[PDB]
Amino acid sequence: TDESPLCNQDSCSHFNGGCTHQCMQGPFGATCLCPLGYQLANDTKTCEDINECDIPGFCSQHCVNMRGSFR
Ligand SMILES: *[C@@H]1O[C@H](CO)[C@@H](O)[C@H](O)[C@H]1NC(C)=O
Ligand SMILES: [Ca+2]
Repeated sequence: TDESPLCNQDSCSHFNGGCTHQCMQGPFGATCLCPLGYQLANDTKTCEDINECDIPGFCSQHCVNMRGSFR
């Protein structure tokens, strides 16, 4: 209750605490926090595009996937 499985990453400054995307820190250290349309990878210091229409029925008909959005 004073710690987490992730601990003592730097604050969101030194190469964003190692994050390659949008980022902040709680008292435990920095993480990425991906914008709308993106997800956190395993590493929690990088973000990946969601394939928003690999999900069946997200688009009623023809779909294309693009970085951070869909058409
Ligand atoms: C990490 O990647 C695997 C696929 O290699 C995925 O199944 C898993 O959900 C990921 N970890 C987390 C915390 O979601
Ligand atoms: Ca996308």
